[PDB]
Amino acid sequence: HLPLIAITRNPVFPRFIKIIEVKNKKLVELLRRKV
Amino acid sequence: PLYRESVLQMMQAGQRVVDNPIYLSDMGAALTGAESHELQDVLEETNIPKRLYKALSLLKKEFELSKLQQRLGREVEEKIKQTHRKYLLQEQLKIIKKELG
Amino acid sequence: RLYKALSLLKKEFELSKLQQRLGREVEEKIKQTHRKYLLQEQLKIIKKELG
Amino acid sequence: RLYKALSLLKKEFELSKLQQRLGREVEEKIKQTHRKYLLQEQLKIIKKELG
Repeated sequence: HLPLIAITRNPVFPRFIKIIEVKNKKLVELLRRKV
Repeated sequence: PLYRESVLQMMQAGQRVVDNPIYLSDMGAALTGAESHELQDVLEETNIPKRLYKALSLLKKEFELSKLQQRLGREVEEKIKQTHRKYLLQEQLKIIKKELG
Repeated sequence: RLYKALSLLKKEFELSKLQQRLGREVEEKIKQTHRKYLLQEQLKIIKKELG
Repeated sequence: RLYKALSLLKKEFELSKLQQRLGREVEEKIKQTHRKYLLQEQLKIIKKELG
């Protein structure tokens, strides 16, 4: 039960490390909420 | 070439460490330049041969566009070499026909 | 006949070597051409950077 | 044995000397060919290019 992530033009192929850097700062609130 | 071959040396099929072949095929499909929609359509497939046939057809579909570009490049370049080389020959015609004659 | 065949072989061989020397000469002369332009260009650029 | 080896070196060097000299004299007997003919060869080369 978490808000959907903003993929923001970032494919993530299975079993493949990838980085995401959404311009919006609202996801940072979600990252801190999961810390 | 897109990604390093060392990962291919890491997870080889003869070492039997490939406990998840479907993930290896997904890792190999990661090399594809295909659109995210094409990845989702490969994910819509449930049968293994069908998604493998689609991932291979995607790999080849990118391979066609790439090969057309590389052929077009080597062609224009060879056209440039053909251009200049005869000028070098013509230049030789000159240099053998200023003081000689 | 063997000796004459040797004389024919060297006879062509001189004409060949003359063609080769003329070619390498002309090509090198081109290299002196372009290379000196590379030198003149270096002078030009160094001048732009200061002067 | 050294004398026989030297004697072999002498007789062989004399034969080679006659062969090298005869060949040089005859390659000269083709060098007698005029320099005009050489300029003609180069002339034909002047004809033999792309166009």
